Amino acid sequence: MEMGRRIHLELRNRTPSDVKELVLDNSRSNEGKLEGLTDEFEELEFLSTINVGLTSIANLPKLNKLKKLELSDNRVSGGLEVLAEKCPNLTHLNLSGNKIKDLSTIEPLKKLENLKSLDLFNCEVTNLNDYRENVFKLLPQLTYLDGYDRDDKEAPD
Amino acid sequence: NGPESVLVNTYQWIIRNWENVKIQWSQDPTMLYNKMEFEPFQSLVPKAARGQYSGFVRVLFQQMRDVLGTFDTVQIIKLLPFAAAPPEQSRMQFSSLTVNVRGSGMRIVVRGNSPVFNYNKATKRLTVLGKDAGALMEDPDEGTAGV
Amino acid sequence: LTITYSSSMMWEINGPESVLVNTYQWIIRNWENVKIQWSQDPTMLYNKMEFEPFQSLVPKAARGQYSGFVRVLFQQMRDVLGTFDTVQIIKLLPFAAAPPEQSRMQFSSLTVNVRGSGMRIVVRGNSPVFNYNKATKRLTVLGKDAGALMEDPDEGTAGVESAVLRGFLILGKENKRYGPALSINELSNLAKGEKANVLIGQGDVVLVMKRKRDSSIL
Amino acid sequence: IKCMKTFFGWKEPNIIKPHEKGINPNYLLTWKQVLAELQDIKNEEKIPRTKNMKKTSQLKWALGENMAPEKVDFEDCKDVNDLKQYDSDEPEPRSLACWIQSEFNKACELTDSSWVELDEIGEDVAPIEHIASMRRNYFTAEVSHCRATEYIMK
Amino acid sequence: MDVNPTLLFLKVPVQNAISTTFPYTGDPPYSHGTGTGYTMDTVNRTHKYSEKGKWTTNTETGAPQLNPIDGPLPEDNEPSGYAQTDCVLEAMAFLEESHPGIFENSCLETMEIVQQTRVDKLTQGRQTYDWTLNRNQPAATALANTIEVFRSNGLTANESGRLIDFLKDVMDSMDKEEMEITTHKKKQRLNKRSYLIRALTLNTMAIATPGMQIRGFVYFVEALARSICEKLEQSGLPVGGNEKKAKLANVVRKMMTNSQDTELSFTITGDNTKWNENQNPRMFLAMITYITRNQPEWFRNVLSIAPIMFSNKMARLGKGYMFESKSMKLRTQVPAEMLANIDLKYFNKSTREKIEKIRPLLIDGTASLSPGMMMGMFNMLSTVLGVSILNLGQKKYTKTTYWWDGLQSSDDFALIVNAPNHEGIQAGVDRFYRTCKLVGINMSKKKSYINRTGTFEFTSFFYRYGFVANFSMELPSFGVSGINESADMSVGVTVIKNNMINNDLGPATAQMALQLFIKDYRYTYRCHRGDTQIQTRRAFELGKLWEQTRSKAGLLVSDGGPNLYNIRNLHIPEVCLKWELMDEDYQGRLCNPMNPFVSEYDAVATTHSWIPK
Amino acid sequence: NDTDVVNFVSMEFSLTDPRLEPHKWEKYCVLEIGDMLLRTAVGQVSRPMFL
Repeated sequence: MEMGRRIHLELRNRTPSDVKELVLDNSRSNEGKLEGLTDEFEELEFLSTINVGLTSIANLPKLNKLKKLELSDNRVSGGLEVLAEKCPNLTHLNLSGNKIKDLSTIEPLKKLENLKSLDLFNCEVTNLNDYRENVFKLLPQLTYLDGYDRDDKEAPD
Repeated sequence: NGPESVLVNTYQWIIRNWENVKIQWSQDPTMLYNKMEFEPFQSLVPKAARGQYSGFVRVLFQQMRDVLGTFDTVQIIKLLPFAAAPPEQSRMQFSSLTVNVRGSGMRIVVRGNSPVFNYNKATKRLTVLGKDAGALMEDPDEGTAGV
Repeated sequence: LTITYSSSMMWEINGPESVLVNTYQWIIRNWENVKIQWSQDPTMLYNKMEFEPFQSLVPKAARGQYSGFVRVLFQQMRDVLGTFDTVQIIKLLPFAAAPPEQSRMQFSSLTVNVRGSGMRIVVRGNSPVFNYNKATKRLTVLGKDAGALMEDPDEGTAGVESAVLRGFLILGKENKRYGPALSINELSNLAKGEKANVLIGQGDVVLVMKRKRDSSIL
Repeated sequence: IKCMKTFFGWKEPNIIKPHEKGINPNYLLTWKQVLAELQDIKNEEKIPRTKNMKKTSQLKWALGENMAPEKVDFEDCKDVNDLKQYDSDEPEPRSLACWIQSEFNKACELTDSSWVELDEIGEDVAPIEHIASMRRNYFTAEVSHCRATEYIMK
Repeated sequence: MDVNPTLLFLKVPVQNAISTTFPYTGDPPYSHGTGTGYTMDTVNRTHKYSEKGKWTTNTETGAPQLNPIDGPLPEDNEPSGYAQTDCVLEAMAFLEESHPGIFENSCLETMEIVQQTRVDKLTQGRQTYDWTLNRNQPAATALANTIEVFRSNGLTANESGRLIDFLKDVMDSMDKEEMEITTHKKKQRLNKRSYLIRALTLNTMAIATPGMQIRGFVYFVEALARSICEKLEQSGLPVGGNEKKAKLANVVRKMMTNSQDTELSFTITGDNTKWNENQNPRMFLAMITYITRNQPEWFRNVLSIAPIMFSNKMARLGKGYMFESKSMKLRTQVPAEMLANIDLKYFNKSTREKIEKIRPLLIDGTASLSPGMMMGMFNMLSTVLGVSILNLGQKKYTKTTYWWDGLQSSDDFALIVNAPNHEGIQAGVDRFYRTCKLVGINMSKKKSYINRTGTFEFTSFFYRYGFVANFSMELPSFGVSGINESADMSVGVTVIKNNMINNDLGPATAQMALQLFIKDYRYTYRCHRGDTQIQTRRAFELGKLWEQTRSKAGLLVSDGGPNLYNIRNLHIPEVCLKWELMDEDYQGRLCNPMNPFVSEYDAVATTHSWIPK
Repeated sequence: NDTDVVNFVSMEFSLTDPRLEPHKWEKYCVLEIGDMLLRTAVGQVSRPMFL
């Protein structure tokens, strides 16, 4: 399947303004860029893109109600200022399995002051020594890293 | 048989009659709740809290039916067997319904997957306590099985 | 010949065991005034210099978190009422001296460094560091007597004890009717007002209910 | 047994990354044998201190008993085409890989448990004893929560 | 961001963090360096460095011999074993001149011990080659077997119990045409050549262990060498830690402070790796004969027997080799006795080349190695030679503007050379290099460095601006010696105390050693403190004791009492440390002489001291 | 003899995908003997449990 067909199927013959959760699993994107999503989406609250073949999140619209964004099992790498400004209200984020070099590229996520949980897994950044504490220092607003807090306690919903 | 297999048997029985169960829930929830086959499940649930679980799931189903467009089969399948006891009123918002399993309190998370109830959406397959349980009859996100 | 120093700054001379014994001796000897201070303006009590030696024994890495746990537990004990327990107050007071910080851990035992080796004192029940014999009503600290306790004009003699589990109220003997024995870690998922049959420790099961309110500290 | 009983996510074992120069299937068979033997122990009543696995083909093959060369005097094996001195050849060179760096990095991180428990000693009266105790306590408090102690105890 | 401990040196001078570079601080678990190919390479290199030495055929052992002494002087920097007898004798004469009488006093103070030592002195030592059984054996059983065999063969003078008497017995037995060995009844007749080749064997599991006929002479020569070294200042043996630490500082102070400001001083640290290749037993015999000038002839013979015997030493060749056929999945082992005549197709290129080189030496499964030495038998004599070379560096002998001094211990060496200019330093170092080459002393240019005076190292005693960093010892075992409660406690506490005294063990490290000691002792003997919650059978009665006693500190640690040991109080016995605190009834019960259990280390004769079944 | 070699077979649990850096794993045989539910910012996600 392709992006646009998947989005249309998820919409369920409804306007793109009454969706509170969008599931785009095992989809595909051309040129590794986001397609289909537009400004009309303004009620989305729980997004999910897995194995979508996106090179970078460079065409994400302004989902001001986007709170639980997930970009997992993908190869997203590059600047994250687009996520910082387009969706400044992110609360839960997931980048597990992504391609990220070091903290110099994850710094822009500090702009979002509502990020209560940031998840990283099987990445290059996690290889660095004292990765957990260094990220916590870089993101004080964060409270649960990799589903664990600063004192290694599981994070109940 | 034991509780471990009793849970799987109950879920299998529920999913075999999914059409009839769904019709009854949409039209006659009460008689569905008083079904005899649910007797052993409530035996595992502690006798000091079954009423609270039943009331919570019943009010959740009331809210579910009141709203439209948010249908979720997995939640209904997961929480149906808990609605088969005298539903004493309560206000605390439960998040983990205890399930006794051979002297071992096993909880069920209402939202998301749990060890006692694991449903994989990618493969659309349901298993309980690791043991195989079955699968759902669907493919598109509109309520059809013709594909 | 034996020489004794009862002052507040001679305690750290005979050894860490002496420091513990003398801190508890000072607590027990000033039981009335310390109780009144804790009830009225406990903030000044937690700043008392007489507890400085204890802050040394408690590890630096785990003194602020210990202090926060103690402060929250004591706030709960104050705001619940009807479940006073003097032994617990004397046992747990000195750990609150540090400038507490918020934490989620539920400490089942706190560590005191004595002669290098770190002894453990349990928040609930008796410990080798802190033993209390109610048959004779005597407090023993590492085998060295620390004084004698007299119950104050507040007590709950019918179960409930609210200063053992943070955010939870223990309701005495276990009940098989409720959910089977849980784990301390799992308790983080129970909803407000929920009840369980948590296994506190040793070989005894205790029924606990999750506090609906929330006790705050400075 | 108790630690095992805490998990319920058991699947049917299957090989994802096989042992290229070795016996892949017998590893699976011996793992299955381990699980079945643990269940059989569970079915017992008077469990002894330890249980010895019964001799099985897969067990021997995984261990290497059936792959162990036998013993014979040099007189009876001299006339062998490929009878050579043990392979005392310098192992082939291997390039540096980044995974050891990560191994050390994670070995140097701070854990959240008391891995080492040490007994007590006498009191310190001399000032040098005070200095020694201070140094020892500082170092111990520093390293008692490091992964290295976990590896040591394991 | 990524750990990198070496970067610590970017601010901390290396000498401070030298312990960072000692990976093991213990005995590794692989034991790499022993076998057969190593012996092959050792013999090949020993005979290669003597390439131009004269070849001859022995008359008694019937094996070839190589004599490189007085050979052509080396022309290249490669190692040379051409040690000139005249130069060695001149160096020894100069050493005597600078230290008059030294050899005389050594000889006259050692004659008594030569005439006093008993036979049992040979029992102490390392593993020994048992000619009776042809395998490394404990020294005591080897001695018992040797006396039994000699008694059977009618050589019973050693019964007097004197070491010299046993040496004469060994001489007589070696003079006999053939002897009998009776093993249990199997009788073996060893002819003159067979017995001679056996007695001059050097087994290889001090890598090499000689036989028993050569123990006493080696002991005597080493005693003389030690006595000579004692009077020598530059010698690095047999002093301990503090004196060794002071030696470096004293040498640096002598070389630097006295020197003028204009003069420039430099120091070279060098390692004499593979130190036994270029030193021959014949040169040692020459120096021994020089040492005992104008002395009784019997003493000279006793002292010169050792190098004479060693010059005809026979080296055994490992246990053998292991072959494996992957095609048929077969394994076999071949002994060294069949290595003389066997195909070379099995082995690889290097191994077959080594076999080709060493083929013409294997006599009765034992190579012949006249030149070169083996590790750890004549170390003190090597140190004597080194100090002689150093003494040849005074301003009077050098007859030059520069001069030098230093230290040598036969495994490492340090040399301070000072001169008015850089060219003077170069000339001094070059002259020292050549002079030490002439005698056969080899300085490895690939493991030596030169730097301004002040910083260097010697035998791992790293020295920086007056600070020594001794790292010449490993940490011993802090565990249960397995005799009894009091015995184990006493021996171990004494061990930690002694390591603290000399081996330069930090106080805090000693405290953790004592902690681990207490842990292991309690775990092994199941004597845990009464307050602790650990459970065992012995904890029952032990618990009762904890309740009965009125003084917890009085109880012994083995009885469940607290451990009151610390740095201050380590030498005192455990029983005596708790004498007064022990309750009177406990004291009476513990030390009852009428107990049924009882019919070095410092400890009391308590009831806790029993003999294990 | 102290140097006598005893052969054993060791099975160790893990949660690292051995298809990320397979070269690091050459002497090991990897099985997938279960699945584990781990809490993350998007709930309890299932991941393979390797042996």
